[PDB]
Parts: sequence; C-alpha cells; structure tokens
Amino acid sequence: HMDVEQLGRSSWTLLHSVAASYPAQPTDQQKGEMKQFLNIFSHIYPCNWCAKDFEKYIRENAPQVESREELGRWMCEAHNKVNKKLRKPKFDCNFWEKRWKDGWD
Amino acid sequence: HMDVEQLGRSSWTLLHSVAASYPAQPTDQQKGEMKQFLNIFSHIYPCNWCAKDFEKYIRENAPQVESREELGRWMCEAHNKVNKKLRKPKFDCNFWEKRWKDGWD
Ligand SMILES: Cc1cc2nc3c(=O)[nH]c(=O)nc-3n(C[C@H](O)[C@H](O)[C@H](O)COP(=O)(O)OP(=O)(O)OC[C@H]3O[C@@H](n4cnc5c(N)ncnc54)[C@H](O)[C@@H]3O)c2cc1C
Ligand SMILES: Cc1cc2nc3c(=O)[nH]c(=O)nc-3n(C[C@H](O)[C@H](O)[C@H](O)COP(=O)(O)OP(=O)(O)OC[C@H]3O[C@@H](n4cnc5c(N)ncnc54)[C@H](O)[C@@H]3O)c2cc1C
Repeated sequence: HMDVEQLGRSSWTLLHSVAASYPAQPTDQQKGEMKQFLNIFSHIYPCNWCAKDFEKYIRENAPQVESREELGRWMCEAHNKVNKKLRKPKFDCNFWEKRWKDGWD
Repeated sequence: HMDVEQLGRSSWTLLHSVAASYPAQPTDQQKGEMKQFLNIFSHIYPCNWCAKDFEKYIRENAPQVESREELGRWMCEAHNKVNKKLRKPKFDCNFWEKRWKDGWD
C-alpha cells in the first residue's frame, strides 16, 4: 500500500526540518553524513518512481552541504522540481527559512 | 523552531513506511544502507533529546535488518519505547503490517 500524499508531506517535513537544524558551519563529519543520508533516502524512499527521479536529481545537482543556507536552498529547489512535475505552484525559496527554520506557516 | 508533534508523526510515518517497503529477503547492500540510514537518522533528527535517546536505543537494541518482518517489529518496538516514555498507549506490534504495509487505519 502506497499513500503517496501523506508520505510525501511527512517526508518533506522531515527533510526541510533536518536542513533547518543544520549548522551554518558544519563539521567535516556533519557534511559527510548529510550527503550519505540524502543518497540513502533516495534509494529507500517508498514510492518507487518518486525515488528514482530524486535519486537522478541528487546525481545531477549534488546536495550542497557546506552550510545551512546552501543546504536549505538546495532542498527548496529539489522540492520545487517535484512541484513543477506535479503542476503545483512554485515555493519562494527566499522564504524557506521563515517557513522551516522560524516555523511561520 | 521545534514543532515536535508534527515532526514526530511525520518522521514515524516515514520510518514505518520504509520498513513496510523493505524486502522479505534483503540484499547485503539493502541491509547495510538500512543500518546506516537509521544511525544517521538518529544523529540528525532535529529534536535534540529525542535524537540522543533514539541513538542510545539503536546502540542498545541494534536495528534488526534481516527481513521486513524483523525490521517492522524492530521499528514498532522502538516507537513503543517512545510511547512508554510519553505515557501514550502501547501499539500492538501484531498489527504493524496491517497498519503500515496494508494501510488500514
Ligand atoms: C523526495 C520526494 C519525491 C516525490 N515525488 C513525487 C512524485 O514524483 N509524484 C507524486 O505524485 N508525488 C511525489 N512526492 C509527493 C509530493 O511531493 C507531495 O508531498 C504530495 O503531493 C503532497 O503535496 P502537498 O500539497 O500536501 O504538499 P507538499 O509538496 O508535500 O509540501 C508540504 C509543505 O511544504 C511547503 N513547501 C512546498 N514547496 C516547498 C519548497 N520548494 N521548499 C520548501 N517548502 C516547500 C509548503 O508549506 C507545503 O505545504 C514526492 C515526495 C518526496 C519527499
Ligand atoms: C525517533 C523519534 C523520537 C521521538 N522522541 C520524542 C521524545 O523523546 N519526546 C517527545 O515529546 N516526542 C518525541 N517524538 C515524538 C512522538 O513520538 C510523537 O510522534 C508525537 O508526540 C506525536 O504523537 P501522535 O500521538 O500524533 O502519534 P505518533 O506517536 O507520532 O504516531 C503516529 C501513528 O503511528 C501509529 N503508531 C503508534 N505507535 C506505533 C508503534 N509502536 N508502531 C507502529 N505504529 C505506531 C499510530 O497509528 C499513530 O497514530 C519522537 C519522534 C521520533 C520519530
């Protein structure tokens, strides 16, 4: 059984929350585990076509893990690629921090 | 900002969904990435006390990744440890597959 909407909202909540909690100056270790986290996520995400695309996205636009600001923007753009594919409106990445780090809306 | 309830429900949805999609006979690779996924998750989960505990849980009761049936039960019991800590009722792990693999309730 696949409930792709609830799984999708839940999973974006988790991804954007992890990027909002990420350091502005990450350790070399924090950078490496974030890259691996994201790669593995793309292998095991339980919505099979969802997974492969996001996995090609990670290969063609590698996660930017040098800081919170870069990672958050990266996530916002990864999510917007999926929004475009689904004919949903674009999210203003200028407001990624207001939404996910400060928690407004 | 930390909204631990929505983040928590979202994150359990993702974890139980990944275990429901896991093979009954996983490849050696699938086993290794699941272990690493879970370890990294426990490092980066954005609710700091939540994270450390679950990380000690993974060290004291290592993820059982040999099959879907074992992994799903493991996840159910990991979640029940947190339910106990929060004075929520215990979930019947006998019904883990009905809930998360078949999608009823
Ligand atoms: C990696 C991944 C790939 C997916 N691929 C597919 C797919 O191929 N086909 C499919 O049908 N579904 C896919 N899904 C599901 C889809 O993305 C949506 O989650 C689902 O349709 C639910 O949509 P929603 O309108 O409730 O909000 P969601 O798109 O899940 O958004 C949740 C909330 O995030 C905020 N938000 C929206 N856009 C952004 C952004 N760019 N940056 C930051 N915050 C934002 C908004 O506040 C929004 O309400 C995928 C999910 C994930 C995690
Ligand atoms: C790893 C982790 C650690 C956390 N630690 C804390 C913490 O220390 N303190 C804190 O306040 N919050 C913590 N949270 C949040 C907490 O677990 C809940 O998610 C949150 O309180 C929301 O509760 P809920 O009643 O909406 O349902 P949740 O507990 O999130 O459950 C979601 C749904 O899962 C199903 N379910 C319930 N139990 C099980 C089970 N054993 N197996 C399978 N399915 C089940 C039910 O259908 C339930 O509605 C943590 C979350 C995670 C992911």
